[PDB]
Amino acid sequence: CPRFLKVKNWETEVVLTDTLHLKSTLETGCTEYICMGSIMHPSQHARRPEDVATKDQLFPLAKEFIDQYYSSIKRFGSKAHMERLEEVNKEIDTTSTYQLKDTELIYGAKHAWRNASRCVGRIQWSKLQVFDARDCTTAHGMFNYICNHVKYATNKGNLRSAITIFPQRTDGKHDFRVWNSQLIRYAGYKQPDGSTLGDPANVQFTEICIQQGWKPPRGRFDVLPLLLQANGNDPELFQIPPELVLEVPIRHPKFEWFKDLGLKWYGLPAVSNMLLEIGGLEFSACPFSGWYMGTEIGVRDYCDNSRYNILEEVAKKMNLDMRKTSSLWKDQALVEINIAVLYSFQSDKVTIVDHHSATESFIKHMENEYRCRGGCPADWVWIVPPMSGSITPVFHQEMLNYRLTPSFEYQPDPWNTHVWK
Amino acid sequence: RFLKVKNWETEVVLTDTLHLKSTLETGCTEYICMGSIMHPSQHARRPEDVATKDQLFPLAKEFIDQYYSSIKRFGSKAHMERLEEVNKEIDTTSTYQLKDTELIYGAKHAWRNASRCVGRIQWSKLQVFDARDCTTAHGMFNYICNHVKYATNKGNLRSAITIFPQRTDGKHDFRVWNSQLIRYAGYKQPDGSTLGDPANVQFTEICIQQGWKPPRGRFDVLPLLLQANGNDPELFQIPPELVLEVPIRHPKFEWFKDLGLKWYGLPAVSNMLLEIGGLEFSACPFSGWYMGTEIGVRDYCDNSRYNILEEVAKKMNLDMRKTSSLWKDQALVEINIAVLYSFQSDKVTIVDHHSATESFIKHMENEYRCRGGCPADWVWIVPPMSGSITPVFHQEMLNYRLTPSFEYQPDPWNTHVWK
Ligand code: HEM
Ligand code: HEM
Ligand SMILES: N=C(Nc1ccc2c(ccn2C2CCNCC2)c1)c1cccs1
Ligand SMILES: N=C(Nc1ccc2c(ccn2C2CCNCC2)c1)c1cccs1
Ligand SMILES: C[C@H](O)[C@H](O)[C@H]1CNc2nc(N)[nH]c(=O)c2N1
Ligand SMILES: C[C@H](O)[C@H](O)[C@H]1CNc2nc(N)[nH]c(=O)c2N1
Ligand SMILES: [Zn+2]
Repeated sequence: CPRFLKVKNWETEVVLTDTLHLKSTLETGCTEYICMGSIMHPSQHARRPEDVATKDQLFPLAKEFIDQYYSSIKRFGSKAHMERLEEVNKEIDTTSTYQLKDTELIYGAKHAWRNASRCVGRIQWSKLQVFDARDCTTAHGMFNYICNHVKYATNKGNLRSAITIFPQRTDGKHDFRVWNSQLIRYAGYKQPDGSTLGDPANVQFTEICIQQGWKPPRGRFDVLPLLLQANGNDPELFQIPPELVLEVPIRHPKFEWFKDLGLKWYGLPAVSNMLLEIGGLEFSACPFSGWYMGTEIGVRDYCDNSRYNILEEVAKKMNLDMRKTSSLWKDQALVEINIAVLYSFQSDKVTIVDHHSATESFIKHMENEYRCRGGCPADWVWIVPPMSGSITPVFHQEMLNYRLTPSFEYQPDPWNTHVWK
Repeated sequence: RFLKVKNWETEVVLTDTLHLKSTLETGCTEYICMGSIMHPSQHARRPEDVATKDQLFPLAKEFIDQYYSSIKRFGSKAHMERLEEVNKEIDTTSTYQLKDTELIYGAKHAWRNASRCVGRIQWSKLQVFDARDCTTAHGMFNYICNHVKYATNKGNLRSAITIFPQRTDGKHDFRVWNSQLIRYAGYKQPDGSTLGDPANVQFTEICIQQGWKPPRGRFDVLPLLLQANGNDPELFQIPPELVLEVPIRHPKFEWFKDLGLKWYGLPAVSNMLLEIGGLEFSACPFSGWYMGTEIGVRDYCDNSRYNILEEVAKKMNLDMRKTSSLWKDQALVEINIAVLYSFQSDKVTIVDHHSATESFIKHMENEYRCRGGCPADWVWIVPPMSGSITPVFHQEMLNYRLTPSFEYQPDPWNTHVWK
């Protein structure tokens, strides 16, 4: 690979020079003859519960991370650096794994976020509260840690980014897993007539919860129970205390009828099914939370045809001409729904960011990373917002996408792999 | 290996085998993705990279083979004779000439293979004008006038391409210096701002230096600047009756007409390079019709173009003090309603981004069934507004390079030695 790669911003003519791509250690999925940039889950962005490192695989992955850590604290080559290398190597030799120091765990989690090429929110990466839950042994203990996380991160609406890290993978038969895809999500219920009540995206998981014993209220916005797996055991159900679940009723500054739609959303997005990889170690349960960009709710959750799918009903109440696509009735209603989401979160003093502010901040972050770090991996397909793409600055920004470690990765859904006791 | 692409809205999975036929590079590697880079080295053609006899026969052979495979006569007597005829011609002249059937097939397939074009459901309906006998800029003017008249068709636009003589030694290139046949001038003002289209300031300055008398307005149609056989380019005025324009008005906002906006009906790209069988056609203006967002989102609302969001939101009496009011997004939709309404009212062909992306999904389905795949660049296919409420946003695409193809080339004023 060439030593310097340039990216151009076609609106400002700013040219940035990337050298950090030379440190890439993981594959993207593309080849020299095909680009897979729009594939959602290439196998290179995933981790199966089985590519558990052997001793020999683990040694160089650990050294690479330890070297990167001691380089960051300006102690590369120090006595402490060499002693830590030797301690880790002895641990891998005698136990086939090793334990991160608290300092290294925090560094690793922050950098997995810093390295997440699909995240537009990374200007915040160094402000992450890391909760060490590696002493957890039971699903009840996981519930405790998760409740404390939710309460801390919610902070009565002044949201604070946080991650809780449960024990790392050992032999693959003792995994900790949060079976939920997010800590807070709404149930979906398939009806005998083919319609769906609630959130269609969560129908499969809802059915699992019901099979495990959950009694469903069968409403439109039912918060799902936690389904928590500790030490490879069968998962167990817990209800999050409702006072810990902050929600926002959606209303519109101009349209008084918008509140009659009965819409609401939860304030805290907390992804709970990804895998955190640090120095070859695999943290299969690592729920992390930030705050929302408004389009996540107003465009995707509400307006995707496969989700709540509200464009028609909103357009009807707006008295729009819906008989031709070229009236752009869908586009008009989409904007008004996203106005409503931002207005409702701001009115209730729940942290949220609009897509103009978020992408403008991301450009500033990217430029700083190029200047201070030598680059910033970014996935244009994910960074550009799902509405009004070209009136945001990231649309015009060339980006380079590549995979650095530590990293967040996808992993198979646990019900597809779990061996029931 | 076979590669699968999934639509995450409809769960339709398609299986791509056509990518196995590409030999050109993408710019990506196993360790870096360049999918959002606008002009990687792999989508451009420099004049110095002229082909030699040695490079040209395998490229010619590949193209003849796929042509005769396409008419289901691979290995036939005609196929054998054509390969021998082409071989002798490269040998004795360092190049070869396409048959008329091959030129048409090659131009249609360059369009079919254009991974960034959402309009490709139309690919087999393309009028091909053979201009390979042209020798002078006056001849180029005539061919281009005939193209504009044919394609405009009084508003019932018809896709067309005019193909001028191929590159020989690189010192005798035919070039249209305009980026599109019809574009509006842009002028740097004393106070540092730009009048007209900022995208065309440099080309406008060259026309002025060459003697064009500028009206210094907001929507002045530029003259044609035409280069034949490597000679200095010459200026020509397209006859105004041939230039179809649309004044922009809004169906509800009667004040919108007072913005004084207009656009032209015929998008006609004239600075790309057509590559067929190793031959390079450096002047190949091609035209279709607009998707509304090209004008309403990019031309009018890019900060670096006409940049009208603030004026429109002013007339809409929107609160512009905070971005979270989405005042830009509101004005953006109303501008794009006006563009579509105005073309439709004047019976000028245009497609909205909902209809266009819907047609592209159907096109992909067609191509996967009959051809084994469809190269597509998500970054370009997804429209610049309302992305995820169009079906292509949810469609995984594979991007790969097939030939014949359209490629970028350097602007002629960076290469040209003036005699
Ligand atoms: C602080 C405020 C944050 C904002 C506004 C934000 C914004 C976003 C958005 C809008 C997406 C795309 C989500 C989608 O389309 O489904 C995303 C993706 C992502 N975020 Fe952030 N985020 C924030 C914090 C965080 C934190 C704290 C972490 C982890 C510690 C994180 C890790 C990620 C990852 C890994 C992805 C992409 C997942 C993938 O690779 O597919 N984000 N973010
Ligand atoms: C007939 C109706 C057509 C429609 C609606 C259409 C639509 C579009 C649009 C919206 C773009 C993106 C333009 C931009 O963002 O600047 C595009 C790109 C493109 N179009 Fe089509 N197009 C049509 C016909 C054609 C024809 C007839 C040709 C050539 C014979 C063609 C060749 C191309 C190419 C090569 C590109 C991509 C340029 C690149 O590779 O960077 N299109 N098209
Ligand atoms: N603002 C956010 N939103 C968001 C929502 C869902 C997300 C992500 C990253 C992955 N996911 C899921 C993964 C499964 N597929 C759907 C997307 C980010 C954040 C969540 C956590 C910190 S910030
Ligand atoms: N509907 C169209 N629109 C359009 C506009 C500009 C285009 C293209 C393809 C390349 N260009 C230019 C190339 C220089 N860089 C800016 C884009 C297509 C069409 C033009 C011709 C047939 S259809
Ligand atoms: C097929 C395509 O990759 C897919 O729809 C992607 C597009 N970009 C995205 N971008 C974000 N931020 N989130 C998404 O879920 C998607 N989906
Ligand atoms: C940096 C990025 O590639 C650039 O802004 C692209 C994005 N997608 C695009 N898509 C289309 N159709 N046309 C464009 O000019 C662009 N520009
Ligand atoms: Zn790629």
